[PDB]
Amino acid sequence: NLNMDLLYMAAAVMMGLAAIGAAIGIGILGGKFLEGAARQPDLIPLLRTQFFIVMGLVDAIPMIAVGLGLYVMFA
Amino acid sequence: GNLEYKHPYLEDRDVKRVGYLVVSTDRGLAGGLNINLFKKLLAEMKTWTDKGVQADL
Repeated sequence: NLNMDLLYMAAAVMMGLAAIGAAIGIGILGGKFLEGAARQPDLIPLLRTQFFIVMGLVDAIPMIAVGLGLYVMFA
Repeated sequence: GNLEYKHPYLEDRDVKRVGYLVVSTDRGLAGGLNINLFKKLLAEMKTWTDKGVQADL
C-alpha cells in the first residue's frame, strides 16, 4: 500500500535538501576561514572561536529539517 | 609583517658586479671634500675588484 512508500520518499527528498544546505553553507564559511588563516596565521585561534560562533547557526535550520526527516523515517 | 614576499631588491645574493652612485660638486673652492670622498671610494673599489668584481659608476 502506497501510503508507506511515499512516506519513505518524503523523508528522502527532505533529507537530501538538508544535507546539501548544511554541507554547502559551512563549506563557504570554512573557505573564508582558511583564507583568513593563510593571510593572517597569528590570529587563527581567535578566528577559530569566531568561525564556531557562526557555524552553529548555519547548521541550526538544516538540523531541524533532519529532525523531521528522521521522524518521518521513524513514523 | 607576516605578508612578506620575495623581491629582487629584498633578496640577498653574492657580489659578482658592484655599483656606486657618487655625488660631487660642480664648483671648486670646496677644499678637499671631493678628493677625500674619491679616495675612500678608490679604496673600496680596489678591494672589490681584487675579488674579481667589475665595478660600475
